[PDB]
Amino acid sequence: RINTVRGPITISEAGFTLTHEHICGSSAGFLRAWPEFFGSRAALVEKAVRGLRRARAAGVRTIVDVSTFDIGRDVSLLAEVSRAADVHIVAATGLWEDPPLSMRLRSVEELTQFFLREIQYGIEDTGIRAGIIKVATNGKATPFQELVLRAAARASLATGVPVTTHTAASQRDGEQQAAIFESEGLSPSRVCIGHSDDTDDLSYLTALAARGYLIGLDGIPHSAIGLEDNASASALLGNRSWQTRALLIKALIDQGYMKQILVSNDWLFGFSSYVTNIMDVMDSVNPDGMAFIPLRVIPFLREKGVSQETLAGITVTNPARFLSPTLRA
Amino acid sequence: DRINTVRGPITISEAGFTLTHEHICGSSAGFLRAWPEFFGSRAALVEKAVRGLRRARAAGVRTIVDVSTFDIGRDVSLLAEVSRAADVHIVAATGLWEDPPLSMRLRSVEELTQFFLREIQYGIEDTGIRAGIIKVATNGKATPFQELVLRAAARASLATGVPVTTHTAASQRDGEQQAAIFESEGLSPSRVCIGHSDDTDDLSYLTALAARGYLIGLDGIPHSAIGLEDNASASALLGNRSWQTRALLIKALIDQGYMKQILVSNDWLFGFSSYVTNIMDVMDSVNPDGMAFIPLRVIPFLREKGVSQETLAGITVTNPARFLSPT
Ligand SMILES: [Zn+2]
Ligand SMILES: [Zn+2]
Ligand SMILES: [Zn+2]
Ligand SMILES: [Zn+2]
Ligand SMILES: [Zn+2]
Repeated sequence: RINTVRGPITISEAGFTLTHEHICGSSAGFLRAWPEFFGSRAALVEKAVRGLRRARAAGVRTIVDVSTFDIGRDVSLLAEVSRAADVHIVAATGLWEDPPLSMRLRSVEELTQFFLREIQYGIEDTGIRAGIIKVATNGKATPFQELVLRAAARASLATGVPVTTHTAASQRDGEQQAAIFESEGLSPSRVCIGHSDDTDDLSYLTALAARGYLIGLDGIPHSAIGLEDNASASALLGNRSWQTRALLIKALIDQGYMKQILVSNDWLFGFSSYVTNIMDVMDSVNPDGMAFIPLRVIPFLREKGVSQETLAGITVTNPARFLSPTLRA
Repeated sequence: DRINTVRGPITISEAGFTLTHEHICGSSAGFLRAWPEFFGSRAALVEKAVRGLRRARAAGVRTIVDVSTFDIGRDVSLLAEVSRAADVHIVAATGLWEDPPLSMRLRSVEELTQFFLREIQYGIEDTGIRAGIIKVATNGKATPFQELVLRAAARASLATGVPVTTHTAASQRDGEQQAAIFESEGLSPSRVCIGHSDDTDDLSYLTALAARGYLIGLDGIPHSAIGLEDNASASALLGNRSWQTRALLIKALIDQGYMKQILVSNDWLFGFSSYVTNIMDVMDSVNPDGMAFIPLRVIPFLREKGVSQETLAGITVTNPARFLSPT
């Protein structure tokens, strides 16, 4: 079994799983302190329920919400939307790139305890346990990010839960990350190196994949084509097309790495940790939201000659093996 | 007529002896809820703070102003609980301090104004508890975002009458830049307390600010790492000036004619996660009296220097009431 925001589910009930998504990309405490930023808490809920229902109609059964503490994860929000949409949501622990002082001053042992708490005991006072550990680098790891990476490995080794990562793909961050994880004795098959579709460097991806890493091609609909006059949207989403990102999926399949691929949208229904209009801009580019993978990417790859079975492997089996907790150390 | 507290509105006269710069818990947004075991447990933090506030109350404190912002991890439901159980009024704060997350740092002056106004006029989170003060911060020259926060604070104060209180690097004379920015928004100096002003010995800095009508926050009196010289992290944070040195600035400002503009406090806390792990224990080892330090230690030390009880009642009762009463 895998832990979700509504309790444990069996591996087979996870079905078509999006491995890197967010209900709401925010900051710790922010959604409760200033819900009017999002219209209201009720408006965000409804928005997210409609978006998940759209993904569900397109075949999605589970999403992994990789929002950490410092992404302003609100597991009570996740539970409410999961119940109303009847889509499974796996919650995350870990730290992303905006830790407050109370986190940044912590030792590797302290961070370890924090992640274990969220995995073994629960998040806040909800009883909801995390099913994945999320970490981040944006180039060379800061000394604090290193501690975060080792604490994550240590927590993964003790619990069986997988690790997923945020990278600056163009800086090949995956290489440093792997080296740190391997230094802690963590198996590559329990690690997804994320935002790997942000780069066209196939030889970086294939080398990681040959090592047993999972390759997170998780931002397929991220693109500022048509929004070139909007510098903030362009900076965030990139000027590479969704088609270009999607052809990475095909390229890895073609080089023999199907079993190392994970795909997602990296979408959200609210977004406060960037410029004020950004969610509206993103919505105008990709109204399908989280349904983009099933409605757009799958048809595109099928007509390129990727089989239905290969795609079910990537979207159902590959996530099931990743999320299934392995034996404790 | 009325000051907002975590238990609702009170009249001015109910405030009594007020500590104007305190914290129940120095932390970070969301942290107390996500990792209460950092503090032993939520229950232990509660019990610690209630005992500490009861001790201050027995020493004569009737109100504290908890200047913990959102990014100090202010938990108003915690403030409410400890206030109720210690029968000490607590005034809560809006504003922002030096550790805003991205969701705050990306906001415009207009957005931030709307946030501070919400916490004052509507309530904090979903609790209906309204802030009675706005807290801001610089540590030397203001960053561009800190300039926005200063301006939004002035605008929020101008709309509501609630006062503004500040964190400074006093030795970089931050109060001058803070004052410059506030006055460019049309804020009256009498609505502003320039805090951590006991961190400097430059009396001419303080008296020039006080001569323009600013309140002077001598708010860290018991902060001292005297006897803790082998502890780099405590020394860096608490400094090596004695409490008596800090308290003597209270007297120096009385002697210079500024008794009506002095605000005194401990800047104490009952939990502390936003620094090194041991720090609350280290701080408790040097000031076991906690928030009772002003009434039990500073008041008698000033009385023996020849400060009258009348002057002390003015500083600890009259000044905070005039400062907190909305205009
Ligand atoms: Zn990311
Ligand atoms: Zn993401
Ligand atoms: Zn195929
Ligand atoms: Zn301060
Ligand atoms: Zn303080």
